Amino acid sequence: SVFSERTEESSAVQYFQFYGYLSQQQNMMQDYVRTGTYQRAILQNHTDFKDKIVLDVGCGSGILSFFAAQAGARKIYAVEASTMAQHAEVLVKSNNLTDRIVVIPGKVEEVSLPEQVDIIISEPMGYMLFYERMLESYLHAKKYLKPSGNMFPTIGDVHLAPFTDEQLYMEQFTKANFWYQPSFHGVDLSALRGAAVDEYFRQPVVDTFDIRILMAKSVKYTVNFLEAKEGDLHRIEIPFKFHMLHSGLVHGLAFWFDVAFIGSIMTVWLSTAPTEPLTHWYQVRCLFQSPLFAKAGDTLSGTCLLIANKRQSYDISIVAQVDQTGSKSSNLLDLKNPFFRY
Amino acid sequence: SVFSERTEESSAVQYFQFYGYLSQQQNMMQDYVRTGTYQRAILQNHTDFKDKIVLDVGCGSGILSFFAAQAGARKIYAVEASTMAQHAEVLVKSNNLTDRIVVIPGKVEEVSLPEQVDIIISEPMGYMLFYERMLESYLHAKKYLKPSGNMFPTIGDVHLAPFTDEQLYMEQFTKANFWYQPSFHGVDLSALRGAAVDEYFRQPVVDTFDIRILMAKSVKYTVNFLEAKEGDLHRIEIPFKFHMLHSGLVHGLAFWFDVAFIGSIMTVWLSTAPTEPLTHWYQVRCLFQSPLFAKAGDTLSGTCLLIANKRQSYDISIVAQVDQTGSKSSNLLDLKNPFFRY
Ligand SMILES: Nc1ncnc2c1ncn2[C@@H]1O[C@H](CN(CCCNc2ccccn2)CC[C@H](N)C(=O)O)[C@@H](O)[C@H]1O
Ligand SMILES: Nc1ncnc2c1ncn2[C@@H]1O[C@H](CN(CCCNc2ccccn2)CC[C@H](N)C(=O)O)[C@@H](O)[C@H]1O
Repeated sequence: SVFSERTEESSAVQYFQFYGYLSQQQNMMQDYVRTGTYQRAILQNHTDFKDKIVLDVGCGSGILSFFAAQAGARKIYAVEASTMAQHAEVLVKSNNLTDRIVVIPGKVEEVSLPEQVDIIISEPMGYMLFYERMLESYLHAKKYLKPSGNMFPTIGDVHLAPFTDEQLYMEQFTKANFWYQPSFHGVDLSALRGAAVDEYFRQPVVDTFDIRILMAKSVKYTVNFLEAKEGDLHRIEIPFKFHMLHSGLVHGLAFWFDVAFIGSIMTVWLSTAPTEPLTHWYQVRCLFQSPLFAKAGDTLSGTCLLIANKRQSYDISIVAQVDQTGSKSSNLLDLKNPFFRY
Repeated sequence: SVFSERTEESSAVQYFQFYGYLSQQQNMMQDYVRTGTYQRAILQNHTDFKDKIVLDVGCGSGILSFFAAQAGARKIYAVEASTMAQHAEVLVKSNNLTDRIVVIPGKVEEVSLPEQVDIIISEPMGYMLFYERMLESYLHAKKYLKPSGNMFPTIGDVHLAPFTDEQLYMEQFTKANFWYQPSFHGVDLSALRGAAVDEYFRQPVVDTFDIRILMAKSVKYTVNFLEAKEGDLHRIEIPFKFHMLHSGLVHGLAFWFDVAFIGSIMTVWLSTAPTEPLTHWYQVRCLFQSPLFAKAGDTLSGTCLLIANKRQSYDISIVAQVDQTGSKSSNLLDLKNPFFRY
């Protein structure tokens, strides 16, 4: 299938094994901003669900399907590839909703549905939106969408902005410099120091931060889920040109995302911005191994390029330059191996 | 090979991927008890290495091979299956030891060595000794050992002892009781509460603890690596009969291990006991689903059975009984999915 072809089997088994556990579901369910905002988006847009046919892509425990049922959906196909499908089935029965919610075990790229749907609902967003490549599965599912069907969420905005955080920078640097030791119990480790540095700086940093570290207004990159195709997400090129508001060392770029549920009654936003209450997505920072000095009024331009790999992730290339001085930094990150700093 | 036959490929890819990272090596290297004890065992037993041929099974960064070289080894075959092999090669060159340390990329069950060796060195120990099944690879390597060759470690002692920890016990129910909610955003979750409880009780708990929780002297199970065969580790039956030193509720069994390097000059012990300074192995606790009351002077008997599986791990079965009252408990645990509580 389209899933097995883009996904090395060892990565797929690990991914679905992880989402099979109830403890993991509990952790996600306890994000009240996430769960409450989804419920509000669906219930306040009840006319988008009332007597409709719906597809829930990667339903997990089933909660979004339950919200669709509360909003009056006639039928909800709830697709789930992990063993969480069986637990969702238990909930559908114990909540007396077997007349409305039909769990379909398997990958959305592989199952067969009996009819086309009015609306697709999902939570495909990983860290910095793209982590884990579930957006592709969400877009793949549009093969089941009727003409003029809706998607919830409808659009995603990724935000990026340059930051200064000496302290985060020194922490990661200090760890790599363990390998600058000429006599670790008599052994010279220093030949591996560059490799060690590269490995640490390749890890995106998942945690939150004060907005005062941000040195320019964010640049926004939008994915319209109604219009994008799966293959659009294999290579994502995000140009940027920042007008620097503060002078200092730029240690990297910070990322967050918002999604909008554009319903008939209203648009509901779910934001993971650092100006908003914390979610289990936190925010993500990509460090530069060599920081860039810039003054307020300078332009910091470059490109953030995400290249999908078969480990169900992306290799991230970031090249940035201070236009006024020609100072450049170029950096590679492995979105599969984040540093969970919180 | 013997490795591929006992190990599902998806488990093997995940395992060697994990040991490929320098940060993981750094973590192990920074365990001073571990690294210092290995160095001391090798250097203080220099006559076991001086002008000898050695095999380092799973050499990682190469550190033990460097210690063998410091002790005078004539030649060291350093076998490693992860991409850490390439970093080891870099260190061998930068430490000017290419004439004495030969790095061999691959699994010890699959590579070919040109000659038999005087002594095998390794660090095959996982949590509770047996986690990750590397002891089998270590024993497999005795096909390369000369008659009367030595093994470093030599022997391993697994210790088990009953513990009381009411807060650890209750923590499982507190977490599972998230599911005991009749209207989580309108949804009755309660039907999943037993499944949640079951899931948490299958996870062995990796962390340390105060020795005051221990209710009896440990029972010891010894593997003599000079004498054991690979197949001895496929099914490990550990009977126990504890003479209780304290009255109270027994919530489960705690596990730790020691290994001894029995050299010609001296025996050096590496202990992960909770009476010793903490190592990166911590200790491990397996809960009983139902606690058992016992008085000081009673006997708590039963069996701990470890059954090797193709996920490169063990299913752990524990049955226990207070002889004087006939009160019995069991559990089944999955050593592949430990709870890292530290
Ligand atoms: N192709 C596929 N076919 C069928 N099923 C798929 C496919 N792909 C993934 N699945 C399942 O979709 C579920 C994913 N969840 C993950 C939630 C968002 N992800 C995050 C969030 C934060 C950080 C990182 N990641 C969606 C939310 C759902 N409403 C729920 O309640 O979980 C998991 O159970 C997955 O197994
Ligand atoms: N069949 C095999 N063929 C060839 N190579 C194998 C095989 N199997 C495993 N390897 C390698 O052995 C290395 C593992 N050891 C670390 C083991 C510790 N494990 C723990 C520790 C704590 C908790 C849990 N687990 C490195 C020690 C080395 N002396 C050094 O100091 O770096 C890793 O590089 C593995 O890839």
